[PDB]
Amino acid sequence: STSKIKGTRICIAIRSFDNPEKEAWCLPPHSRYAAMPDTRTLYTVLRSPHVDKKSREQFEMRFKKRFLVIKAQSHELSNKLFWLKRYRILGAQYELQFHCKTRLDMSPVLGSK
Amino acid sequence: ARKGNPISVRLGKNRSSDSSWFSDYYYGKFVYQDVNLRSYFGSIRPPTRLTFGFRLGRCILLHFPKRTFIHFFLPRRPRRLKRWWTTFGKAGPIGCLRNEIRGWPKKKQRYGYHDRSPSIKKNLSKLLRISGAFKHPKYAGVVNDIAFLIENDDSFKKTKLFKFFFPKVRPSLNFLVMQYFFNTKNQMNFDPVVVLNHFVAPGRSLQKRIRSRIAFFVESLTSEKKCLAEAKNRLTHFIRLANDLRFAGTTKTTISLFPFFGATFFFLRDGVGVYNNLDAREQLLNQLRVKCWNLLGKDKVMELIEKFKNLGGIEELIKVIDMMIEIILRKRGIPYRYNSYFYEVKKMRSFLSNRTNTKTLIESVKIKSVYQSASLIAQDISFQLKNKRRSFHSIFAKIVKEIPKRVEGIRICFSGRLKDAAEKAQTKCYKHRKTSCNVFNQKIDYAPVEVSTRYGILGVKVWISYS
Amino acid sequence: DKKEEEAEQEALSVFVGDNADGEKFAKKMGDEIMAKLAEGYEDICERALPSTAHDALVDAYDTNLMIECEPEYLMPDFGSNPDIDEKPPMPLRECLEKVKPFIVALEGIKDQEEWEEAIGEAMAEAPRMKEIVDHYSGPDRVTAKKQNEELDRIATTVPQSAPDSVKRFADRVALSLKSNPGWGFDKKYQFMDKLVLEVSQNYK
Amino acid sequence: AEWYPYDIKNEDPNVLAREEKERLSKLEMLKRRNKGPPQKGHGRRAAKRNK
Amino acid sequence: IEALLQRRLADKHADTDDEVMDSLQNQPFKDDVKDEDFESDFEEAHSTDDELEDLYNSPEYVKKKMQNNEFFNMDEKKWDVIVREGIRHGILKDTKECEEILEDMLHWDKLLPDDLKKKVEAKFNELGDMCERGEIEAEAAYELFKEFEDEMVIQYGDQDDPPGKGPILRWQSRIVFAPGGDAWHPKNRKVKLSVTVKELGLSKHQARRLRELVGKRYDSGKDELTITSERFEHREENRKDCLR
Amino acid sequence: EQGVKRNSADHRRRLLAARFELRRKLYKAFCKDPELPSEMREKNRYKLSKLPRNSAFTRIRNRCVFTGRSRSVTELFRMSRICFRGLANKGELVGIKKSSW
RNA sequence: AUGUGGUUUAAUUCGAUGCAACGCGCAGAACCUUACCAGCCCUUGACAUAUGAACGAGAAACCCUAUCCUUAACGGGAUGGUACUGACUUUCAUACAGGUGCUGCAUGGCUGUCGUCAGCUCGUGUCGUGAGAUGUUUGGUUAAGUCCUAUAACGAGCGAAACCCUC
Ligand SMILES: [K+]
Ligand SMILES: [K+]
Ligand SMILES: [Mg+2]
Ligand SMILES: [Mg+2]
Ligand SMILES: [Mg+2]
Ligand SMILES: [Mg+2]
Ligand SMILES: [Mg+2]
Ligand SMILES: [Mg+2]
Ligand SMILES: [Mg+2]
Ligand SMILES: [Mg+2]
Ligand SMILES: [Mg+2]
Ligand SMILES: [Mg+2]
Ligand SMILES: [Mg+2]
Ligand SMILES: [Mg+2]
Repeated sequence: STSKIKGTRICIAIRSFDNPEKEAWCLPPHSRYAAMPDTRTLYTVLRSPHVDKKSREQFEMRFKKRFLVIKAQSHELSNKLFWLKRYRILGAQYELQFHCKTRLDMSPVLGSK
Repeated sequence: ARKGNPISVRLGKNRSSDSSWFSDYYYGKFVYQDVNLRSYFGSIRPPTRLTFGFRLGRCILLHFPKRTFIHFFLPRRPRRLKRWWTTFGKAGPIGCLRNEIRGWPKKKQRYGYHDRSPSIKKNLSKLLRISGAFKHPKYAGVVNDIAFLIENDDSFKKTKLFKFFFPKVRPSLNFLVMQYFFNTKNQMNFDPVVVLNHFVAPGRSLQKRIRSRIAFFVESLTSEKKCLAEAKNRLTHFIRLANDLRFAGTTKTTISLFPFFGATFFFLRDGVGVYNNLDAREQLLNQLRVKCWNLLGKDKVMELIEKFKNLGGIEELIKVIDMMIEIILRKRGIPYRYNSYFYEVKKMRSFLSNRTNTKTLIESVKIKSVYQSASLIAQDISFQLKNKRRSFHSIFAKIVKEIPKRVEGIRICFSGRLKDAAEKAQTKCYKHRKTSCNVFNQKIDYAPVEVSTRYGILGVKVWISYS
Repeated sequence: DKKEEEAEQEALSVFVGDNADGEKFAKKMGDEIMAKLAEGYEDICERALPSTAHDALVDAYDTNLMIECEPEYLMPDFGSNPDIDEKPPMPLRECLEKVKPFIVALEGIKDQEEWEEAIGEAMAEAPRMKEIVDHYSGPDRVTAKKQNEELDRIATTVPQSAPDSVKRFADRVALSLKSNPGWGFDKKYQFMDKLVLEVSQNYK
Repeated sequence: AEWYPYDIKNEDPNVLAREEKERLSKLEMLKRRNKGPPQKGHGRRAAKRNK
Repeated sequence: IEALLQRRLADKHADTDDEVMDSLQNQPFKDDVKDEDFESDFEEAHSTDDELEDLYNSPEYVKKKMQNNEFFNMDEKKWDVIVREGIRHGILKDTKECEEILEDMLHWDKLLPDDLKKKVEAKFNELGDMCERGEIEAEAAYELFKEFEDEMVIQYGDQDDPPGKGPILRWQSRIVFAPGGDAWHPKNRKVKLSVTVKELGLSKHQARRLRELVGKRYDSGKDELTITSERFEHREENRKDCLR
Repeated sequence: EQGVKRNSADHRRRLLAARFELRRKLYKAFCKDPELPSEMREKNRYKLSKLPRNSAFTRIRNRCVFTGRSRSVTELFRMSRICFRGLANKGELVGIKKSSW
């Protein structure tokens, strides 16, 4: 199926200046792949160290983001976290999102029902 | 609206930057660190008259979480070709001598370099030499059969284990104590049973199974203390010990399981370098022994035989020879055949790692000629003009004559007071073959440099095209 | 090639001195305390003489400890709930005993003597690992329950002779400092201490 | 307080030695032609006022 | 060595020799390297490259050198393969008995039948009764009787959501892996927990009072009560705050 | 301490303000509750006014770290426009490339 | 509203001056910035390196969750407490440190303009005593020495176009 993975899982958010698809080998294995919009920031500077007001040069800074989905059951999350702590992705910073489920203890509040 | 830098137009495509990282909260630290490190590295070991010097062409910096990698590129020395045992002055002029709840947190920094910090490598070395020394006979058997396997079996070579382990205190309680201290210092509840999944690889004895279940039940339901009549029962309650020693056997194999030292060997793989001095180590191993064996005993055997006749405490002579071996290594100064280049590189990595709190690495590459980057060519021209020997036409002619092939054109501009008699500064430009900067799929490199002179500042610009 | 070999020989002989004393020692006492002294020399040689492989394995160990022992990467068991009541931690000697049969079945340990020797080497190696984790992890954490208890206590350390408005002001300042993650705890209790000191300067 | 960072050239003692050698060399090339700084408290206006 | 041997014998200046060791091990020396010695070892330490032809594509060269490293990035599947092959070649030990004993340590109250639990409990009660008197040689004979009746009991014996039961929580937590050796990031300390209101089984008036007490942390289309904590400096502290 | 002569006074001001940050917030906290006694408000206003004026955060000016220019300083890069353009043309500052559209 | 000249003032900081200066340097002047003026201060100095003396085997400077008094304010005088110092701290002396002082008509680097106008040259060959010329002198087309044809010239290089980004 192509429906959304909802449950126990890992989500990796990778932010970079370059495209991560240029070096695809350093990415972790994953179930799903998607991309976010690029974000640009504009700078306009004077060219001269003195009065040349109408001459400008325009630079930009561009941010790129990618989203990875990993399906994982409850027993192997602590196994995968050890390796996920030690990765080396080229020119990137990654974000580890953890989705897990526990249960509620009702004993100290069941008196109030 | 004037002529601009060639690199800025083709920075994205057809070229790549010298650094690779990303941050948003820590951008201002890295954008300063790049500029500061590249400004520092270019002023190290300048060429004298009798030295070729350190000529850095491109410095490549890669940033990873807590690990930073630096790659240097240097040209080979152009030259036409054809002791340690006694040294002095390389040593010491003096042997020295004549809030319980109200604690403080970890201090942070965001924008610059950390403060100067004492190191921990002495304690790490002390832990590693007297812990896990792998001289145990329980570890002696496994290296024997791995030596049998490597020299005779090709299926061991064609196997991923060889390709990782050899790219051409027992450890379990150590990790348990590590995990206990790391959990109790940050005040998270430490259950040691769930730690045991680290010592687990998921990829007949049912009587023992039920006996273990009931032997865990008998230790769960008990321990209601303050009773001596049942403390006698606790004394005869050593069926927990039966459950302990039920699973025992003779083991022939060591452990390469539990991925915590697998990661240590994984880090050892990628940071070995290219240099080792085991030959110079083993040359001194058997010679310092015969030096220290014949040094003592020079009509001064009376103190040694007094030490022998005192008691069986001879092992303080081991501390005596510790002091003497420290004295003899300190007097000469610097290791025996350790390369000075790797000495300076290691000394460089040490202060970089301490100031930034990472584990930085330095990898060097030697290339064939100085004509492989505009920065190298401009540095060469500036060093040639620093002592006046040649004219500008002669320098350009020599560069054109000994330029290597695969360079599709060159151009050099000199500006300043070129002629000594005249005061009005002019510009001289020399060109050769194709230097069309307006084609964006060409490979054009550019570099400036400034020369101090008697009459001010001279300037040199270099454009070079590649095929 | 005569010059370098003659130079190393003249340096080596003047390093080694005169070879009477080593043979005199070989004759004097015997070979067994020489074997003991040779093992002592062997354990020196892994400290005194530098080894590139030793320093590289120390660096790889340093990298592994730097990644592993970081307080910002901690994630506990994924099938558990928090310990709200904050039970005190069981001691290390008792923690090593309820783990016994797994590591006995795993690591080796042929009998109780081998077990106790392993426990001895672990317990004697333990105190310097506290210094290791002191260098890596940091000082401590101090839980927010105790932080709020201390902040409430210094709010109750006001003098009695002050008006009730000052006491309400102190309790409200402690309440608004209670939920501030952008302040250091040292700065928080410094702020409360200085407020109490300034009021006590005029309400003796 | 962290706005002005630390310069990593300050830890290597070779480069500061070469910089101080260049400062001294410039000072000596000024001193060899009697264009160096005067004595403190003995400036030109002080000597003219004493004259 | 004569002088320090004599002072080892005297044992009066024993406070000095340890500081001799500290000074000789710690205090720096004149570690200068002349530039000819700096350059002469470099070319015998490194060999000339043969494939560059220019330094224009230096980053791509370094990145390809790192791409060729097969063990650049490593994961648990790779460790599982290299732990299967070492078991196959006989250098490594199978861990089947270790997971068998770990399952016993984790879950013994679920697999042990209660009809056996009550009879072994009665056996412990009678043996603790007979141990207090001490007339049965309870140090060893009681343990022997325990082993005999335990063998008798073993002869009688030998013939997706989370575990357990209750309302189910859902957690969310973030770790930022920043480069450069400075680890603290502001996104570290935020924890969210989600719960379904109807699983608590509250009455209608109790649910209305909950909704009034909550406000907009309740989402009606999903019956989702979500509590987020950022007010504490550490991730576990925010988790505990969410549960409280 | 940092090397650039023209940034020395502003660096001194930054250190002096980071020293006195705690007392300034404390007296500003006392002066903002009107239910508090008038004499205590007056005393805290006096002690806040007696603080060193160079320790005030409004005297701190952003200057360029490589040069010391007092105008047109981008806070993200901490460099002035001239240093920023010179380093961006070469290809040094990461991320920033030319821009067209 | 804002900039400039002029005028006045203790000071009204300086630069930019036809096109190509004048909402320009200034993408932020209440104090700071600030370069200008008036008072109150300091002199190896707010900061660096070296040498030579003096003090100190733990004192002094230094610092603080500091306190009080006095100054328009910087500062100055007391009172507390912690911690450190021997290839190391401080104090004094002299080499000096320092300068938004002048010269853009001594310079590097950076920029405006002629000008996105289509131009500016070189190597061999030929003509001319020579400076020089031809190539780049025909007939057309093009935004364009862009392309064809013709031509004692044959070929190159920097420019044009395309390669680049975006819709
Ligand atoms: K010609
Ligand atoms: K055109
Ligand atoms: Mg200046
Ligand atoms: Mg401001
Ligand atoms: Mg003017
Ligand atoms: Mg102009
Ligand atoms: Mg002023
Ligand atoms: Mg003003
Ligand atoms: Mg001035
Ligand atoms: Mg000019
Ligand atoms: Mg002018
Ligand atoms: Mg023309
Ligand atoms: Mg012509
Ligand atoms: Mg053309």
